[PDB]
Amino acid sequence: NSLAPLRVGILGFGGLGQAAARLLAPKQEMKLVAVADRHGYLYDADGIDVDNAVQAYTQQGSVGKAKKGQMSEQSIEDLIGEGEVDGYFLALPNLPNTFMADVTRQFIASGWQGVLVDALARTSAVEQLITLREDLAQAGITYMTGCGATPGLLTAAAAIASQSFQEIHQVKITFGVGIANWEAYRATIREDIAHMPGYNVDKAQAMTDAEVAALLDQTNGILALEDMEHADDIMLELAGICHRDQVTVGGVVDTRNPKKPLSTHVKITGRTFEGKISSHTFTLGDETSMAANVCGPAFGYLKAGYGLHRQGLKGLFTAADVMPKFVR
Amino acid sequence: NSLAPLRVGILGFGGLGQAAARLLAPKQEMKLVAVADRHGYLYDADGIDVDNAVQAYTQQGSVGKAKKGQMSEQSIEDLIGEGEVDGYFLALPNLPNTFMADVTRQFIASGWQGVLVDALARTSAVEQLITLREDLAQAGITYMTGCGATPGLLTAAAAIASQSFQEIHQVKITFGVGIANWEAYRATIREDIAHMPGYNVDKAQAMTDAEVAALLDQTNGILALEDMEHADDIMLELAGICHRDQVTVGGVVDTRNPKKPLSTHVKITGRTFEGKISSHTFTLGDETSMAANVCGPAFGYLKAGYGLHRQGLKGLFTAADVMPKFVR
Ligand SMILES: C[C@H](N)[C@@H](CCCCCC(=O)O)CC(=O)O
Ligand SMILES: C[C@H](N)[C@@H](CCCCCC(=O)O)CC(=O)O
Repeated sequence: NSLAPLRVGILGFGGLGQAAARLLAPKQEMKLVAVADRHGYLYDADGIDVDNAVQAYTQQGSVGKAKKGQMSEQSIEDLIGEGEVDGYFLALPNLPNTFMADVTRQFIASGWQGVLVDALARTSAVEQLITLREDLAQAGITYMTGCGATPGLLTAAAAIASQSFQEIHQVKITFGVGIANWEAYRATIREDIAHMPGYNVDKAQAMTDAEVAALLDQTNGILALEDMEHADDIMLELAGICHRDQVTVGGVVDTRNPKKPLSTHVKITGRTFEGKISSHTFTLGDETSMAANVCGPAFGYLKAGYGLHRQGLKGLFTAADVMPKFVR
Repeated sequence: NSLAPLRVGILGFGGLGQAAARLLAPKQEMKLVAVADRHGYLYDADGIDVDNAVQAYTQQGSVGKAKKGQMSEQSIEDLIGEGEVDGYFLALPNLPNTFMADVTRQFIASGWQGVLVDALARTSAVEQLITLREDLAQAGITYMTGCGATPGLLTAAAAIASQSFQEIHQVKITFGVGIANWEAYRATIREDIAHMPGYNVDKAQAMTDAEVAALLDQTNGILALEDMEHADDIMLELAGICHRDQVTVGGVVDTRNPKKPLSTHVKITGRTFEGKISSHTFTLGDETSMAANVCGPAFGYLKAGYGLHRQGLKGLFTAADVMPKFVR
């Protein structure tokens, strides 16, 4: 596959998409050929120049401003029809809550076939993609949903851990995030503030940077989120592991420190066939960033998705359903 | 599937096979219809009476002595041709080191198609099954190898954990086992003593219970095993995650205490795309027995294997390659 690498694209070029591009750079079996943001796109069948695209984006507002870039207010539509791309990572803020589904309906409408991957967080966003299962399948698209850190990595770990038990009692995810680069987080931070007490997507999305800084001042830069609406729950339910109500997700983001404020882990509790109650724990290393734990799994699921696609398996899959494949 | 459960069988009815039978009892989507040991077999398309089979085995030396049992010195051959069985768990001591492969060659020769699962430990035993890949595929058999605790559960956890990293440095497995029931462990204990310093399969297999008790007396019932030949290594290599030399397996079995002498875990170390070195850790609950952590995953892989089989996917798969499916 070093002779014929998987040709991939990234939609959305905020902090996560940019990290995704950097992660792809040293891969030999995967090549980044396509990036789109809201106001432009960049295609390069020979492989994207990541430094140039990042410069363009951060200094001129869009990758359409990069060498070989194209400005466009229909960048996704234009990009889909421009290039030979085997799969895309949808690194798109789900703002509003319908956006990911709407982008997916454009892939469907386009006639394009291949693999799509997302790192959606919200159960209700994942439910919108579930409504599209047959449309995806009929379109010839293998869609990998919730394939980030959580849902994703931690969800798959819980699916594996569950095999020791006759019955599952609880899957509890606690995450920590330290923000190293403010620019890389603003434009997703409202997605998180929406999980705050007395907030929601519409309210958070409409906040000014002034109002955000004010909220953060109160809690010293810390967003402690409990019992989040998080698609891990329906994913583990669709995989037959447990009911969604037995899955709980919470976490802490420290907007003022690059160090994780706590060690991310998932605890899986259940009863074994011998009637013993016990828990497995999967814990992430403190020096693995949000970016690595989201984008790493995302492309491992893209690779896995492609394997499925190449076997004629189309439709919607979750992180809980298949083994991601290590990308080299 | 409660109307048409997967009909499964177990070959070998020492401690692990017996535990496997008990684990299957409450399942509604999987039904134990077939058990064989060296000197007899038991088939019952309506579902095995586990208490009766265990009584027969432990009190009369074979399940062939159970109500509906048949004595036979070709029990595997006879069983394969007797019943409608969708998949078998091969709960067989690999003694000698060629035995599992030889049983597998009988399934091949028989014309039977379906799923086979094992919980093999040794790299060299797994390599013998790798030589049979095409024979398996041509025979219409989906073979799931190394699908126990380690290899198996812990190997799959390492495969998932690896997705955060650009390069893997080390996968380190440390296991603990407390023996609760001596009868349930003797007849596999020689497999472990073979990993001892200054021992091997042939030497260990030829030891008398006298000589075993003597060895154990020296170390107070404790078998501390380091750098074991363990198939986790080639499995993670075949899945493209790391070289076999970066996988190390050790553990402790306490023959004199039902409590685990240490907490079983796997530590996965690597470098992320940002150049940070870090480790994830997956730890098992102390009250999850060897039996639960081996047999639970084994049947989850059988179920997964069947899914593959039903899609026309035949040949050899490892725990590292696919997501096991929770059996209810
Ligand atoms: C709050 C985040 N946006 C996200 C979780 C990131 C988990 C990272 C795990 C780690 O790197 O340890 C959850 C969310 O967006 O709801
Ligand atoms: C020594 C064992 N036979 C076996 C490991 C059992 C791991 C159980 C894990 C747990 O229950 O914590 C390894 C071996 O046989 O080589």
